[PDB]
Amino acid sequence: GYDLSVSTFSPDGRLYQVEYIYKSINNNNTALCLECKDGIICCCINSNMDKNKMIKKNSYNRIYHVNNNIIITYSGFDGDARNIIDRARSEANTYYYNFHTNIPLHILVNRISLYIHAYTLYWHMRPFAASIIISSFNEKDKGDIYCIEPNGACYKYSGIVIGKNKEMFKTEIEKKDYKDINVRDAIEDIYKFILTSDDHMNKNNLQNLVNFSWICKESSYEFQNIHEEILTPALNKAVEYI
Amino acid sequence: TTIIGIIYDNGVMLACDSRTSTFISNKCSRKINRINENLYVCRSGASAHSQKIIEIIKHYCVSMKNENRKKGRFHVTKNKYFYEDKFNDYNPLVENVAHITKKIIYTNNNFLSCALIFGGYDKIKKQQLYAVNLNGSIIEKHDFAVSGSGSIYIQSYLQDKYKKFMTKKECFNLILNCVKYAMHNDNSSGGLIRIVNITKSFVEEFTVVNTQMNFQ
Amino acid sequence: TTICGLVCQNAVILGADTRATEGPIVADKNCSKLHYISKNIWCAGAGVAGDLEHTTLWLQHNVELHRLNTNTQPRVSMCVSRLTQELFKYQGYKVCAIVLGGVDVNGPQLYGIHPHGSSCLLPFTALGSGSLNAMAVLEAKYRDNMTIEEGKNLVCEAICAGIFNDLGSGGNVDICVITKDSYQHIRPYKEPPTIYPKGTTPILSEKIEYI
Amino acid sequence: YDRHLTIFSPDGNLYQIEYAIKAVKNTNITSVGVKGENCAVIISQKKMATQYISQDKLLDYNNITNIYNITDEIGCSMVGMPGDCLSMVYKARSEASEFLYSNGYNVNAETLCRNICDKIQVYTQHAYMRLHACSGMIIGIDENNKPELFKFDPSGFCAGYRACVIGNKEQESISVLERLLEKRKTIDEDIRNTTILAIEALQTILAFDLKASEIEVAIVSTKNRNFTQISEKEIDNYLTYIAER
Amino acid sequence: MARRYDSRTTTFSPEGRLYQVEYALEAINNASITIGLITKDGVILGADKVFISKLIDKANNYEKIYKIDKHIFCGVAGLNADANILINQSRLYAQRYLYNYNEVQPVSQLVVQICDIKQSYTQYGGLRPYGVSFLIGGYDTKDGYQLYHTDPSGNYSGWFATAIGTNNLTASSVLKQEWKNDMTLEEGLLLALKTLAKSTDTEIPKSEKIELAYLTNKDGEVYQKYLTEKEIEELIKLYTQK
Amino acid sequence: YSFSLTTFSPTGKLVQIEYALNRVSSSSPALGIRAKNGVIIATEKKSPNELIEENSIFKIQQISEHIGIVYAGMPGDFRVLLKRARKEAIRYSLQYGSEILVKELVKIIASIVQEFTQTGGVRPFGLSLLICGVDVYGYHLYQIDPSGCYFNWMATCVGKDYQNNMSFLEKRYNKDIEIEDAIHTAILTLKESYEGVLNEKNIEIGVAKPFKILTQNEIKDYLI
Amino acid sequence: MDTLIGLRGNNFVVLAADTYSINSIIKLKNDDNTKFYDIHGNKCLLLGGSIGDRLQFGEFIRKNVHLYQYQNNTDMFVKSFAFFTRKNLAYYLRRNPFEVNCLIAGYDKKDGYQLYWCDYLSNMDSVNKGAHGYGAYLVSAILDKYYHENLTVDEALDIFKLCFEELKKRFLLTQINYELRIMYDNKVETQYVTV
Amino acid sequence: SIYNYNGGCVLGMSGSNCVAIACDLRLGANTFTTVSTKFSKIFKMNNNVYVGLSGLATDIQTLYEILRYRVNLYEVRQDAEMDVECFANMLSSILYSNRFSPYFVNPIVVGFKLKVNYEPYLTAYDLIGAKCETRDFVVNGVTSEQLFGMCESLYVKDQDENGLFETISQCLLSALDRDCISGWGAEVLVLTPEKIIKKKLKARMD
Amino acid sequence: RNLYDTDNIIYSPEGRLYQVEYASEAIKQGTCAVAIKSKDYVVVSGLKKCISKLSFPQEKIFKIDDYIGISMSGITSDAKVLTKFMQNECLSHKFLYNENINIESLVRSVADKYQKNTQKSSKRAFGVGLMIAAYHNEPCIFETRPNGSYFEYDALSFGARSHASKTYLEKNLHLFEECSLEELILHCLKALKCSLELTISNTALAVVGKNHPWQEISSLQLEEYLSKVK
Repeated sequence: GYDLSVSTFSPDGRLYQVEYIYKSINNNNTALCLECKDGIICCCINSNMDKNKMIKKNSYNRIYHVNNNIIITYSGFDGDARNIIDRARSEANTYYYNFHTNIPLHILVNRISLYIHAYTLYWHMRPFAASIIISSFNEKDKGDIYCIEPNGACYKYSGIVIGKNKEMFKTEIEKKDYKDINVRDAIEDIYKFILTSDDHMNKNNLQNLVNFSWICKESSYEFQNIHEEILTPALNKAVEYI
Repeated sequence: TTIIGIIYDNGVMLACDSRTSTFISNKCSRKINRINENLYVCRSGASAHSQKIIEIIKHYCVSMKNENRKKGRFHVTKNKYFYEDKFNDYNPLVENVAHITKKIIYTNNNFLSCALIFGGYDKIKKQQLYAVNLNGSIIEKHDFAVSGSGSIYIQSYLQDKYKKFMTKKECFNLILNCVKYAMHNDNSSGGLIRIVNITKSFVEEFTVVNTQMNFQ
Repeated sequence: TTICGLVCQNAVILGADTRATEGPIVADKNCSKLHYISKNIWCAGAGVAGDLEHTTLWLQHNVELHRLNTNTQPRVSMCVSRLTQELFKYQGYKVCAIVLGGVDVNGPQLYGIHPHGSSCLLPFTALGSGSLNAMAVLEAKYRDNMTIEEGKNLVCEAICAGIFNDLGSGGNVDICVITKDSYQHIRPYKEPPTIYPKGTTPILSEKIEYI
Repeated sequence: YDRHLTIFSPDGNLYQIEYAIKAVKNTNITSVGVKGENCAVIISQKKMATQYISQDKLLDYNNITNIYNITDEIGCSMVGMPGDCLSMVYKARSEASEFLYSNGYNVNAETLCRNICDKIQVYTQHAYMRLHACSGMIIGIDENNKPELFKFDPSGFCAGYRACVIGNKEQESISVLERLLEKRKTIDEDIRNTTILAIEALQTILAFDLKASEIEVAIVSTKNRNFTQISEKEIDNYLTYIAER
Repeated sequence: MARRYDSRTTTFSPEGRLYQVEYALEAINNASITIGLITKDGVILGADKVFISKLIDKANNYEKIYKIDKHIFCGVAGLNADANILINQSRLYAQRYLYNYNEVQPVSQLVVQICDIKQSYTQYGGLRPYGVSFLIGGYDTKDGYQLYHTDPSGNYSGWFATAIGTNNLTASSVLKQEWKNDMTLEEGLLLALKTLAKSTDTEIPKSEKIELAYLTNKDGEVYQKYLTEKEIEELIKLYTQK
Repeated sequence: YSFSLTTFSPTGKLVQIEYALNRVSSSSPALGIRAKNGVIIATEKKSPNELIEENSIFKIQQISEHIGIVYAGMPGDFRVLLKRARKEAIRYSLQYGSEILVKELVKIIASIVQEFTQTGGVRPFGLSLLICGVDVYGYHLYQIDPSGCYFNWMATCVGKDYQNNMSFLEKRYNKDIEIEDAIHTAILTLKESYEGVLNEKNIEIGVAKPFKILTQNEIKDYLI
Repeated sequence: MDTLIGLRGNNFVVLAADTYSINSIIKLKNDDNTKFYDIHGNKCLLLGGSIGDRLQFGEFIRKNVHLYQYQNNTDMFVKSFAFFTRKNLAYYLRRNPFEVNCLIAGYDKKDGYQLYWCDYLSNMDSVNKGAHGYGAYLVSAILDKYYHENLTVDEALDIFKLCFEELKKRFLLTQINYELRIMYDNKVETQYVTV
Repeated sequence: SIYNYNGGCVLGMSGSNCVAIACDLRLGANTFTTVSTKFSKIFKMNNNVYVGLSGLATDIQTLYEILRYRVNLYEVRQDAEMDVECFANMLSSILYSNRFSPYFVNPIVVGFKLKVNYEPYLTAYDLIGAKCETRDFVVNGVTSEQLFGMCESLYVKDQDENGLFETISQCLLSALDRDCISGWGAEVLVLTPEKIIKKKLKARMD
Repeated sequence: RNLYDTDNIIYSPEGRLYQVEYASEAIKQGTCAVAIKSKDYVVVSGLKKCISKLSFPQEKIFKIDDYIGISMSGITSDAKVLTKFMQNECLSHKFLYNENINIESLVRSVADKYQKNTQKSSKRAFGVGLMIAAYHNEPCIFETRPNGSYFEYDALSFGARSHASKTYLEKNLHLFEECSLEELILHCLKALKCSLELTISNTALAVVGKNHPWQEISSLQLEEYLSKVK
C-alpha cells in the first residue's frame, strides 16, 4: 500500500516508486561515458530496436549536447529525458544571459539534479524515469563526468554505465585504466565490450544501433559524432578479435 | 564625482574622491564599494540608485560564490587584506558580476542613471576593468577607465601619462595626481582621496589627504 | 525643523527642536521629533509629517519583531537597510530625511538617510530647514572623541542655533543620549487671558444628555 | 491511509515523520559535531549514502561529501537521501542570502536553523508534499565571538548542542561524546583539541580505524571565521597523533 | 492519486442526503442545550454550560451566548471554534450592512447571509460543513422581535420559542406546554429556567451552569443584558418561590 | 487538489482533532496559575543529557512585553504558531499603537488553529497552547486546543496526567494568592507527577513589569 | 443645464425638473423622460447631468434597490436608499465618475417625507429645499423666501410656479416645459407645467 | 482648493475635568453657494471618543462610515469601549493607508482617556494621518488661521464647563465671522465624565 | 496490476506506466495506415473506417502544410487537437519567418506536447499515434507515440491488422529506394491490401515529395491504381 505514491515513505524508510523507476531504467537501452587520456567518449547502445527493421539508419540518437562542449545522454524514457535536456539548455541560456559566460558543469549538474528531485516530492507529479549522464572535457581540467540518478543524487565518475547489462560493461571497462589510453584506441575496446556483453548486439547491427560521440583534442574540445570512416575499421577489428 | 581605474603590470588600481552633493552633504563617503574580496566597483550618478544597485549585486555575487563551490578537497594610510580564496576556486569572475550588473541596469534604464567602473582580479583574465555606462552598455577597458563629472578635466592628462606596463609606484602616483587635478578643476569633487589596489593575492586600500600646489 | 546627531565615545546624541508648522502658522509649539526605534536605536524625522511618523512606527515594530525572532540586540545597519529599501521601493516619493542613531556590537553608528533611499554613515549630521545653521556650529566645534556631557552641550548649541536662525525652527530643545545599555530621552532639556462672563454667548437651543 | 500522509494516527503519532527519520538512519553515514571554546568542528564519513546504486570503483571519491558551505562563515553537514540533502542545502543558501539582502548583515547559525525548520514544518503539516529525509548539523560563529552548533531532523526540531551525532548509533555515541567532553573539562590549542576530539569521537563511534582519505573535517573559529575544510594531510597527522599515547 | 484520500464531503447520498451534514447535526444534538423564546418585552436566550472544571474563570465568560451587534445576539450549539468563526463573520456582515446603508441590518438578512455561508460549504468545494446550529435573536423596526434557528445545511426557520442541542425535544415539549403569546420579561426568564431544569434532568436549576441573556427595546434603543451569577441566583430563588 | 482531511465521523466526531488531543495528552506537561497580582506559566522536561543546550530548547516563550506563551505538543507547530502570534501582536500594535490585549491575540490564534481543521490538504496543529498576560482589563490565562476552542482559566494543566495535576490545583488553588504562593504551587504540582526527583533543570517558569522568564538559580531558590 | 428643484414639507415632498434633451446646440426633445427614476415603495431619484451618465447611474440604482426589495421582500427605507445612492456615487468618483447631480425624495413611516440633495462629488445632505443646475442660482432664494414648514401641497406648487416663471424670465436657457413629481398622502402623482 | 469647495472648520478645547468640541454647520457648494445649514461635522464614536471631520463632505461621510465600522467591530469583539488613544492611532493608520489617494479630510479627535480618572485628550491630523497631540486646543479646516489666533489669545488653562463653553464658542464665532466659506450656525458639544451638553449658537448666517 | 493502472503517474513494480500503455493500446483498434518512401517521394495510404451501409468513410489523412501531411490511428479527437497544433505551428513559422518549418523541430514539439500530458495526474496521454510524412530536403517519415517518444522510418505502418503490412514492407523494403513514383504508389497500395477489397471510397492515398506539394490522389487516378493492383 505504501508503494502507490512517490510522496509516501514506507515503514522501512523507502520510496518504492523511485525504486520502480530504477527498475525501469535498468531494463532500458545502455549508455556509457568514459574518460580517456585526450578526451571523453560517449556511447549509446540501443539494443531494444534490434526488432524494428524499418527504422531509418542511425536516426535514433540518445546523445545530445549543451553549449557545444557538454555531452548529455541518458537511459530511460525518451520524452522525460528530452524534458530534462530542454531544462539543461534553458539553464545554460539563462546563465549566459545573466553572466555572459557558459555555465560550469557542476552548477548545471546541481540544477538539473534539483529539477529531477522536485518531481519526487508531490502526490500529483510523475517522477522522471531517466538516469542522465552529463560530461565534459578540457585541456587543463581533463574530463569531468557526472551521473544524475532518478532520486536527484548526482555523482562524479571517471567512467560510468547505465541501463541494461551495465554490470558486465562496468566489469569489462574496469579491466584497464583509460586515462592513459586515447579515445581512438578506446573505440575498439568499447566495440569489443559491446559484442561480449549485449547478447542482442552482433556484427550485423553494431553499425546502425550504436551512437557514438566524444569531446577530445581532435574535435577542438567540442561536441562531435564519430564519422563512419573512424567507426568502421574499429568495429571490423572488434569483430575480427571476437 | 571622480572615479578612475587604471590597470598596471601586476594589478588594477581604482580611485575616487569623497565629496557628495553646491552644498556638501557629506565629505567622507565611500564611492568605491567592496563587492567581493577580489572585486570592487566605483559609482557615479544618482546616489540611491547606485547604492541599491550595489546591494543587489552584492546579493548576486554572494549567491554566485556559494554556487561556485565544488565538492571535495583541492590543492597616506594603508589597510591590507589577503584573499581567503587563495586559488580563486570559487570567487566569481569579474566579467560575470559586471555583466549581471549591466543586465540589471539595462532592464531598468528608463529611470536608472548610474555609471559604474568594476575593477578586480580573477585567475582567467587576470586584472580587469569594466565600464558600465548609463543605459547599460558594458565595455572592457584594458588600459584605464574614467567616469564622473571631474574625470573629463583629466582625460587628455591621463592619456598623456599612461604607460602600458606601469609599476605599482608610478601607477599610484598617476592615479593620485589624476584625482587631485579633477578635484582642483571640478566643484562637485573634493575631500580625501580613496584608492584601492587589487592584485593577484591581496587588496590594499589607501586613504590620502591632498593639496594642489602649482606656480603655473 | 532642526534635527542633529553626533557620535561621542560609546554613545550617540540626537537632538531636535519642538516646532511643527502649517506653512507660516506654528501648528504645534511642543512637538516631539525624537522617535523610539528600539532600546539601543533612536531616530529623528525631517520630511512629510505623516510619512515620517508611520515609517518610524513601522520600523520600530518590525525591529521588535526581528529582535523577538532572532533574540539578538538590533543593529543600526538593519534599520538603515530596511528604511532605504522601503524608500527606494517608491520612486522618490514618501519623502523621509532621517537621522538614525544607535549603538550595537559594532559600536555607536550614526546614519543620514535621504528620501530617495541613499544612506551615509557619518560622525555627525543635521537635517531640516535649520540644518545649515546646526552644521555651522557642529563643523566649528565637533571633535572626534568627546564626553557625553560635551556632546550634549554641542547638540544643544546646534539646535539653539537652528531655533534662533531658522524661521521653521523653534520651541524647546529635545535630546536623546543612546548607549548600548540604555537611553536617556530628555524632552524638556532647554527652553530658550480674558475669562468671559457666564451667558455672554447667545444660543438657540441646548440639550443635556446624561452618560 | 493515516500512516500514508502526514496526518495523525489514533495514537497521536505522525508515522511519516518516523519513517523519514528511518530513511535518514538507513543511509549508514555518521557525522559528528563538536564545539570548542572559540571554535566548532564537523566531521563526516565521506561515503555514499546507502541507496539503490552501490559504490563504483570509477566513482570520483573526492567528489563525495556530506559537508557543505551555506555562506562563507556558516557551514553544515547533511545526512539522508542525497537529493533531499542537496535540496535542503540550496534552501539554506537561499534563506541565508535573503536574510543578508533584507537585513544587510549575515545570518547566524541559530536563525538559519529556525528558518529551515519553519520550512520543514510546512512539509510536516501539508499532506500534498513529502518530508525531506535529511538530518542536518549547522555550525557558525555568532556576533559575540562564541561558536554556534545546532542540529535539526525531518520532524523540524532545532536544538543547540555542545556536541552531537547524526548516525545509526544514539545513546552510545552520546555516551562517547559525554565521556570525551567531561575528560576535556590559546586559540590554536583549542582548535587542535576540538579537531582531535571530533576525530577521536568518530573513531570510537564507528569502531574501526579511520583513513584520512575517507573522512572530511571542517572548522570555524575566531581565528578564521570562514568555514573551511582542513586538508587530508592535516587529518592524517591528527590520526597519527591518536594511538601515539 | 489524492482522490483516494478525498472523502467527497459535498456529494449526495442515495437518499438525497448529505452525510457530512447529517453527521454535523449529530454533533449538534450531542452538545449542551440552548433555548430561545420571545416575550412581550423582548427576546430571551438561555443555555446550559458544559462543566469542564471548577478552575474556569466564571466572572465574565460566556461560551454559549454571543453578541453579534447591538440589536442582534445568538446562542451556539455544536463546535465552539466553528461558532467563533461564523460569529466573527456575522459581526462583519452586520457592520458591512451598516457601512453600505447607514442603518442597522434586519435580523432576517443577517440570518440569510450567515446561512448562505453555511450552505456554500455543503454545495461548493470539498471541505467539511460547519458543525454549529445557531439560535439568532434580535430586534428590528420592520419586523419587531425575532428568533431564528439555523443549521449546518444553511436551512433556517423562524420560531417564537424553540430549543437545540441535547434534550431539545423535552425542552420543546415544556415550551409548547408553557409558552404563550403575551408574556412578560420575568415570566419568560422563569420559563427559560424551568426549561433548562427540565431538559438538564434537575429538580432545582443551579446558577453555576446557566447562561442567560436577553435583548429588549426601550425608548427606541435596543439593550442587551447578560445575567451574572448574582442576578441568575436571584431568578433561581424567585423560580423556587413559585 | 484541496479537500478536508478532517471530516465528521458517523457519530459526529472529528477524529483528527481527537488524535491531535491524544498527541497533546502524551506530551510533556505544562500548566498555568493566575494569582491576584499576576500570572505564571510552568512546564517541565526530561533532564538534559549533558550535551543539549538548555537555553536553545525553552518551551516558555515571550510573545510581547506583557504576554508569554507555553505549549504541550509538537515543537515545530509551536514555533510556527509562535511566529504567527508575534506577527499578529505586531500587526495590532501597528494598527492601534498599544500592546495587544490578551483576549484579541487568543481569539486570532484560536481562529488560525481552527482554520487548519477545515481548510483542505492539512492536518490540525498537534499542540495545546497556554497564553498568559496582563492588560488594562487585568491578568489573563487562556488555553487554546487543537480544535481552535479557547478557554479562560484561573489555573490549568494541558499535558501528561493533566487530570491529576488539575485535581492537585483544584485542592490547592485559591482565588486570592501571591505570586510566590502560585510559583510554589506550580513547582509542587510539577514535581508530584514527575517520575523521580524534579531538579531545577527539569523546570521552566515564566511570570507576568514585563513578562519575565525565571533563571535557574531563581528556580533553585524556589525549590529549597 | 438640467435644472432640478426639490421642496420638502411635513406632509409632502415635491420634485421638479426641466424636460429638455440636449445634444450640442439642439433640443432633441421638449418632453425628456431620462431624469426621473421612480423606485418601488415611495421613492424617487431625480438625476441631472449627462444623459448617458444619467441613464447608467439611474438604472443602476433602480435595479439595485429593486433587487434589494425583492430579495428581502420589504421596502427599503428612504434614508438607506439615499445613503446607498451616495455610497455608490462616491465609489465610482475616483474610478470613472458619474457626472450626475441628484435629488433623492421619498416617504417613510419611520422618518416621514424626506429630501436629500447630492452633487456630482457625492457631497450629500438632507434638506427641506434644494436645487441643481445653473438654474439653481435663480430659484434657491425663491425657495428660501416663500417656504414654511406647514405649507400645503398647493402652496408648494405655487412656489414652483414662481420658480418656473423666474427661470423663463431671467435664466439664459429660457426653460418653458417642466415635469413634477408630487409625493403625498401615500400617492405619487405626475404633473406637467408649461411656462 | 479642494478644501474650499465645501469649506468647514472644527475646533476642540480642554478644561479641568471637561473637554469640548465644536464645528460650523454649513455645507457649501462651489465655494460660495450655501446648500445646507445643519451639516454637522462632529461625530460620536463612543461616550469618551468624538471626531470632528472637516474638508470635502463626501470624504467626511466616507471616513465617518469607515471609522464607525472599525470602532463597532473593535468594541463588539472586545466587549468594551475603544480607548481614545487607540482610536487616534487607528485613524492615523486609516488615513495613511490611502496615502497616494487620500480622503481630503483634516480630522480632530477629542475625548477622555481613562485611567477612574478622566484625562482630556485632543489631537489634530493632516490628510495622511500625521497627528499632533495637544493639551490645550486643536483646530482644523479652512478657518485654521483665525481659529489659531483666537485660541492663542483666549485659551485659559483648567476652565470649568461653563467657562470652557464660553471660550470655545467665542473663539469659533469670532473665527467664523472672518471666513467667507464657513459659518451658517455653530454646534458646540461639551463633554464631562457624567454628561454631554450639546448647544447650537445664535451665529451669523453670512 | 489493478492497483497500479488506476492513475497515470504510478509506476508498477516492473517499472511500467499502465495508463500510457492503455493509450498505446487505443492505437491498434484504428484502421490500418501505411507510409513508404523512395529517394524523391513519400506515399501515404490508409483504410477509411466505414461504420455502416449508409455512412460515408471517415477521413484518414490530413494536410498539415504544403509539404507536410499526417495519418492517425486511435482516438480521432486527440488527432484533431494534434492536427490543429501542428497546422498552427507550421503557419506561425511561415508568419514569423519566410521559410518552411523544420520537420524535426515540428515532430519534437509534437512529442513534447505528448509527454507533457503524461506528467500530471489531472491529464491523460493522447490516445492516438500519428505518422507524419513530409519532404524537407528529402523524403521523411516520422512516428509519434503516447509516451512522448518519436522515431523516423524508411517505411511505417500501424493500426488494425497492420502486421501483414509490416511483413510485406519487411520483404519489399530494399526495392522502395530506387522505385519510381508509380511503382511506389503500387507498393504502398499492395502493402495496405495485405492488411485486408480496396475501393475509391474506402482508400485514402496521398503523395508528397520533390517539386510536389502534399496532394490527395484523385478518385479517377485512384481507380486506375486500384485496377492495376487487382
